[PDB]
Amino acid sequence: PKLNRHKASRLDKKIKQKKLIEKPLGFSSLDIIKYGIGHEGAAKLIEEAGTLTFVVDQRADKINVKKAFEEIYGEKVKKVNINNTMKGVKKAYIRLVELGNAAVVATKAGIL
Amino acid sequence: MKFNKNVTASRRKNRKAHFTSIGLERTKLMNAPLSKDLKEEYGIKRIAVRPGDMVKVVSGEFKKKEGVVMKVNRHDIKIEVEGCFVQKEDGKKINKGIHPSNLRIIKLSMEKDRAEIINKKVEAMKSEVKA
Amino acid sequence: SKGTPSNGKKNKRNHTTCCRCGSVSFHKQKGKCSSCAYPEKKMKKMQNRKAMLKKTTGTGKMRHMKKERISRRAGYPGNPILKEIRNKI
Amino acid sequence: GSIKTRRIKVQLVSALKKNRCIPQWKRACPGFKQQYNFTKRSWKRKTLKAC
Amino acid sequence: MKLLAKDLRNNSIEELEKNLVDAKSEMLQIRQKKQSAILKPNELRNGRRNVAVILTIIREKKYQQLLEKYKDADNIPKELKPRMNRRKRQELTKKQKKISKVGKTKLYTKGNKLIYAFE
RNA sequence: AUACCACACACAAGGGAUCGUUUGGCUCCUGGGACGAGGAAGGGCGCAGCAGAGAGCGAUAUGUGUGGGAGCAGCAGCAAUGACCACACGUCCCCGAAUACAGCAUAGUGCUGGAGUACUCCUUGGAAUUAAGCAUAUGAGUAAAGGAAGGAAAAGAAACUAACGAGGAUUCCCGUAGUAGCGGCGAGUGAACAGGGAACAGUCCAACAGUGUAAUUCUCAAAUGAGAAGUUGUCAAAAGGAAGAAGAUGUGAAUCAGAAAGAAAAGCUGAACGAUACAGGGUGAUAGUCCCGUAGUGUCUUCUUACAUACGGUGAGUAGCUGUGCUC
RNA sequence: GUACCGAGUGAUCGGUGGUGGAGGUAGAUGCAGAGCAGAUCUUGGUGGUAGUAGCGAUAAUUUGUCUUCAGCGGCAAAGACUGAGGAGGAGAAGGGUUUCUUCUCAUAAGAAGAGUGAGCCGGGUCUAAGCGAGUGUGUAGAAGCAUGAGCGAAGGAGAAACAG
Ligand SMILES: [Zn+2]
Repeated sequence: PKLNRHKASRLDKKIKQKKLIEKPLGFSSLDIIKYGIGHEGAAKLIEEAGTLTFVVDQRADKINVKKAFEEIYGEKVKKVNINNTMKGVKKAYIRLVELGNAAVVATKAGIL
Repeated sequence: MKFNKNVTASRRKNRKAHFTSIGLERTKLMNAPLSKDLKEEYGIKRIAVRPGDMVKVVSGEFKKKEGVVMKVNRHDIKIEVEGCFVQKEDGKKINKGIHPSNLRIIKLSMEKDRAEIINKKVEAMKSEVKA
Repeated sequence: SKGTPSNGKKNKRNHTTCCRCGSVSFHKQKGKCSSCAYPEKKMKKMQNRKAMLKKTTGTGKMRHMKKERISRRAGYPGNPILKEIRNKI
Repeated sequence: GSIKTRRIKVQLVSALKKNRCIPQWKRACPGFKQQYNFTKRSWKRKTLKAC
Repeated sequence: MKLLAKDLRNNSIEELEKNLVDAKSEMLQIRQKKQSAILKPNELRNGRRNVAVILTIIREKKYQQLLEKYKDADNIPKELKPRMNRRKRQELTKKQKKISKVGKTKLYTKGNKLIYAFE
């Protein structure tokens, strides 16, 4: 049925076909994460609450972000919160299962 | 007289074709004559001026001067020659650009692909000259 | 009164952005777009020649149609890896 | 107000990124002839019609 | 390091997929050196060319894998035939256009003529 | 009239007329007439080292191959391990006919839908206006609204004209002609054959298919078998070619010097030289010989086109008639 | 283009001196978008009126002190007012960065940055009055009529959180 869909939260609609050739690796860990953010705002969160902050692709969701972190960086995750900002960027905040490890991962990865 | 009707003789069309040229057509605009001796050393009569070549200025303020080509401005069709400049109120000196056709080549810069460029043109002549 | 004081009550909004044409003209209660007649299959009758030429082919990008003309000029050559399929057909 | 649909939010986000002057380095470029960006707007003088 | 096409064409699909994960890891490292710290303007260009080359060479190798399979078959998959346009695909073959008899001439054929002059 | 108000002239303000110039418009002619379920046309959103708009491009957002070859316009960095350009190909986010749908055909594969519609075909159908008012009539079978197709479309080989000593498909041009006629016989409307030309071409189905055997079309197997359609009737033959046309691209003659003066000579003055090339454009003022071409000459690539069998004289809710409405 | 001077009854024409910096006429004919004071003419620019008319409904303001560089701006001390159907503190519809920090006047002005985190709050669910794809019937095409997938409430119904 045809309707204007002005109240809807998902902008996609169509179901997707198969294809003769398919793209090599698909939506995958290295497409999902963009960069970690390191500034005076973020630094407090590493020092006080054991959480990192990252920019992520618009197509990503909580479950995908959880997997991708455990694949790229290797520490285990307790929680993920998400925030669509006024500048068009999706931010993710990740809390680690043990605190203190946040300062180790941040420094190895050169975020901080 | 022109007898081919596919080629235009409109002032408006000829002018637009000049200023909006790109690619190889732009390179044709930077051609200069060779001196009498070089026209015996090589088959060619004219070539596109490049950095490092040696030129005599034959028209304008800097007539009779000789020098090395420093830079080639393709967008505003001009060449900068070593030692042709004006001094500002500040004492600071600015190179003044000369239009290609007011120059004549005295020695060729043979760096890079120049020797192959020359060979390609000589062969293209003979191919039809000998027929 | 019918002038300035009645202007204060005008805080409802009957039209929103149409998903077919962009033109902020979808009437929510009627279920219809006043620019392009969505959800009807065909596009609306435009009122005059002046107004319809503003939305014709060639007013946008024409992405597909341009490529097709270049391929026709070239003789529809296809992907060079697969020449044998083309030649058989 | 605080309640928004997804379609309204993307319109605001795009309308906010476009609202900027000509960057100061472009003015030095030989071929560049613009003075001021005529597409700049003020919330006090125009409506977006995002509704 | 700037990868070159002719020097990749020698690898298997299994080897080229390994190379892709590395190039993608290197792109992530580049993006971090841009948010954080400072980057030479050349680095992002080079990073991005490397992914595009690997994806181009993979696609060619898969087309060949499909060619060897269907080359001699009936019912070729549509994508292997060139696209043309909708009407060129639906046109009658030149044989079929000339089997009809519906208003063809009896006399007045090309074959019924002589080479003659007039004086 | 010391100082206000007016007019004339010189200088400074204020405004953008005039003259000089133009990578734009308009008109006529010639070519072209190329979209979509393999997801179009149109909309949105992203992509640059510094990047708003516009241009270009899709998460491969300056990739691959071929032909060339010098820089990337600012600042910082890149480049014969290829700057930049031209031809083709690969990749091509979300909404939209938008479809995991609707209708329909075949043994099976499938096809249609939306966009465009200047020109062509089929329907439906005004009023302003003119009659010095107005009602039949006019404007007009025009405007508007719907359906449909192609590079053209429609039409087309006499149930045709004519009364001559006759001609001989259709379309188009000159003409019969503002004529024969239609008309509150008012305003106004209005064809045909001839005679002179452009271009030329004719053919099919039904009525009516071998009966000493459906000889016909399709599928799978196999090297000669099974099965589907069909007796409410299937089946009536040739390859073959050089010509013709349009583009793209290579080459392509012959000049130097001077007083005065100018920011600058190509002007002016003297002496030469080319021409099957004195069309036109660019160079610091008006250039055959300074630069790009032009006349003359080479190459290459596409496209178009061509030989076989059997037949006649009855095609129905039709032609016509009565009533009725529109039309000429 | 601007001052002067001469020629013609006149429409107009010629010269001289400054300004300007690249084009221009005299004779005979050809083609026209071929001459302005007016149209409550069209477009653009400027006067007199005139340093004039006005700019001050509402609770009210003073002193010192620092900046500001000349803001009744900020801070202290007084004097008042709205008076809990408030000129107080919050949500919705509507607006869309107006919010926070720094700098500059350009100031109801700009420029550059930063800022919105949910199993338990609301949407995505149910159904009201009602709307409707397709199908049937109809129409030149439509409208209309019968039936009916799907849709229809950020204040109606609707699993589960509170302090600091
Ligand atoms: Zn619409």
